Amino acid sequence: IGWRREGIKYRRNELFLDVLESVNLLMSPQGQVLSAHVSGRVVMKSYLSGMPECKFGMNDKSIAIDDCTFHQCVRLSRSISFIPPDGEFELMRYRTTKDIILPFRVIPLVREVGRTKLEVKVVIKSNFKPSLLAQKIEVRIPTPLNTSGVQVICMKGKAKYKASENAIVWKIKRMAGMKESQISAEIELLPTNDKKKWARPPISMNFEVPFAPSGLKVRYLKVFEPKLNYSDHDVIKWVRYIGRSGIYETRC
Amino acid sequence: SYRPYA
Repeated sequence: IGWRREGIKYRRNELFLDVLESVNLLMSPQGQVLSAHVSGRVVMKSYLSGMPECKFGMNDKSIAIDDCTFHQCVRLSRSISFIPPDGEFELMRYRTTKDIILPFRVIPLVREVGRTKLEVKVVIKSNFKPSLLAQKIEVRIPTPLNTSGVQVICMKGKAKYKASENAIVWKIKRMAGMKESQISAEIELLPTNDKKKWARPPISMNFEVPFAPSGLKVRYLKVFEPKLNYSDHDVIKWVRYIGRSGIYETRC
Repeated sequence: SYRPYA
């Protein structure tokens, strides 16, 4: 075993699991999902006495994994089984497409006003238990190149027009499950080349949520060391989930 | 932010 030495000792035997997932979406203006997927990895941080035999179990047949590689130390077939390296390492990588929780729904509305103004209202809805908070929320709304100026009103958060980047950027520190928020913007237009139709790019979002969008959920982590005089019940165990946007585009 | 699992 060339990834872990033999005489390791700790007064306090503790591990930490991180389930880290990126969730990706492309949605039509109607509300059809054109494309969606999750990339995820499990990271372990282990301060454990000896050379222990850990067994890792999740709800894996309960949601549906499309494929996944593992670390050297994993012995194949099922629940997963290994003697971990000490400290921090990558236990597995994985992908999932069926049955994804999409944390946010984006509902755009756009109206033209002669050749002089655009009217835009965007509504975000959060879709998860109310006991949980999303944080670090950005909503990016693109503006035409003939844009002369922009007014916004928003009851929650803060929004500036960023002329360099040709976009309105709306930021929110935190927001809870099953809620609704809206922004309005009036976009003042310069006159333009007449047969230039605007190709309306997507509205895109960023966020972080404390659950796995894939549905995945940790069911046991069991530690057994036969030589030494601590059992499973002696180990102090912790889990966290961090689900973050990848590409999350909603077409207007 | 780390939930007891023990």
